Amino acid sequence: SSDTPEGVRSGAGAVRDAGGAFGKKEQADEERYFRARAREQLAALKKHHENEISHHVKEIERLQKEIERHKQSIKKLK
Amino acid sequence: ATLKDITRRLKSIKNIQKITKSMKMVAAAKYARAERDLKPARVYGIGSLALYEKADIKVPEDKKKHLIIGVSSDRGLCGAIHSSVAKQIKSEVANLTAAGKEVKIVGVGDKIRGILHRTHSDQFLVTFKEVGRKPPTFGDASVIALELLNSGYEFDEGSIIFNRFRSVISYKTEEKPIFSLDTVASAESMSIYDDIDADVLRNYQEYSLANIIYYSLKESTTSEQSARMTAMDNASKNASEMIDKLTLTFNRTRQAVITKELIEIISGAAAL
Amino acid sequence: KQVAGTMKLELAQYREVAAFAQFGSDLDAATQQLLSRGVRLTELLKQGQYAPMAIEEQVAVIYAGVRGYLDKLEPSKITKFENAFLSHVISQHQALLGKIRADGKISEETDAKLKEIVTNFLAGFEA
Amino acid sequence: KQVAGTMKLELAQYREVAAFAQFGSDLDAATQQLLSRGVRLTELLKQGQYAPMAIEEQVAVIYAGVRGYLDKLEPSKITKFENAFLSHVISQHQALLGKIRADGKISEETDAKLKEIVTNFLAGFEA
Repeated sequence: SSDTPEGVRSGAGAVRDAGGAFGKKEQADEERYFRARAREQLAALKKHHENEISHHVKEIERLQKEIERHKQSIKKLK
Repeated sequence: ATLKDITRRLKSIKNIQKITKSMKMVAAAKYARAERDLKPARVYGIGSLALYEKADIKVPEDKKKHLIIGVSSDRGLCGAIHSSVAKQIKSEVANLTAAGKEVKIVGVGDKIRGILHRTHSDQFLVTFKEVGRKPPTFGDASVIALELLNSGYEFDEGSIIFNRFRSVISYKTEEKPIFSLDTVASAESMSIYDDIDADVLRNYQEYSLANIIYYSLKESTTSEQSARMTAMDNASKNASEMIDKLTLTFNRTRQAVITKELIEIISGAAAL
Repeated sequence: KQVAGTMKLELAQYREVAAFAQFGSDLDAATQQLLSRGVRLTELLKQGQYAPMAIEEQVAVIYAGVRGYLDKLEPSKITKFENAFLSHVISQHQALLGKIRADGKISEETDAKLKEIVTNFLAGFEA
Repeated sequence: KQVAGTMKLELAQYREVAAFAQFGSDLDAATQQLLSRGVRLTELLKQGQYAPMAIEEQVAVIYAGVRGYLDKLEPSKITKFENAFLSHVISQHQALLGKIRADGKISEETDAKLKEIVTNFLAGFEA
């Protein structure tokens, strides 16, 4: 068939357009591999140091408010 | 069924057929290289083994620890290579546990660890990945053998399992022991020998651990690269046997649609 | 709308990753939380014949699995879990289902009130 | 008739020693027993408003107290244990609460089967 212009010839991207067994085995392998790359690129994206400082403080502020509460409690009791 | 369904399934087994032809010539030129590089690594592999045959050495009655070294690749598409060595490792562990020995195993491939991840996830020591892409060399036999010592696990016997091939067609999964302990290598057949102490035999018995791994790494990359040649050859015969049977059904259905829509025009004009 | 919107989005991520039938990598913590939740959500959608459930009873089945109260059970027993749990709600907790129907929406007082009964059931159902 | 003939007698022996219970620990072990068993049977007979019971269900609850399967418990845990013993035996043993409602008399083939329910529930209760 293919050894003439008349007969049917296959192009590029014909395993996914069929939608069979190999067309489903290819979609679940591009997803189960690029799911782990959304893990390693997101875990190392938390290693920004400026965010950790900001978080060094939010916590600090929270703790200082607790201290403020306690100090008021003492004031009352006294 | 329809004409649009036959054509799309027919084109998809053209691409699968053309790719397995391309992946036959690629993994056959990787086979001829691994056949030339084996013969210098054969006698160097035979000579490092050759000391133990000219001595009656055996692990006599009972020893407390063990190592199994599973040797495979990080690649698939090779038939029953990985399934055979995974079958031999389960046979030996279930037999040695009758003698009460504690066994720790180590896999130098991905697909050894991936198979045994369920039943034996707590008997692993270390696992070595990225093996089999580039050809193996002696430096990688030294990286593995160094980390087998400086781990904290002091063992006293062991064995290695790998696929020593006989020909292009037939390989064989085989078994070879590793006398790693100095005192089991201190028997009647060494008292005939010369001034070797327990420090010289300590340095020597370590070096033969790196020479059994390099022997194992060269036979197994030839056993694997020949089975990739055969298993990519039957995947192009079965995809070309399937490609003629869909060509006849495409040609019956191509004629039947020109015949069918010719009757509808004639019947539309005759009733008018 | 408050309980099925996060059920549809947990099935859509299940169909994309569960088409293999040949797994080689064990992603046990990565995707096996996602790929073994959608198995439970699918078997929650099976039904018999000539048995139309009420609308407020339907919420008490979907909410039992979308927030993750079924992730311990065996997959062969999820249909046995439901026809025992369907009896325990329709008999002893009628005024709870009278609030979900008459209001038309689930609220925060009803949300934690619905949280306890599924935990007392699961602590008593298993043998 | 079978269980209350042991019950009406033993709640009658508690009434004679009911004065000793206020300031008592230096008594005999027999008198300290009637203060024990008689206060479990009093806790069984409590009952909430507008909840009538079926007859063969009451023969389950009263069989637990008068036979000896409640002495090792705390008296505020009696009125919890009864409610948890009933909901286990309605659902998972409905075939044996119709073998008393039909036969009428507790045969020995049922007197040996309720021994394997109460003791196999008294283990997995206190949690």
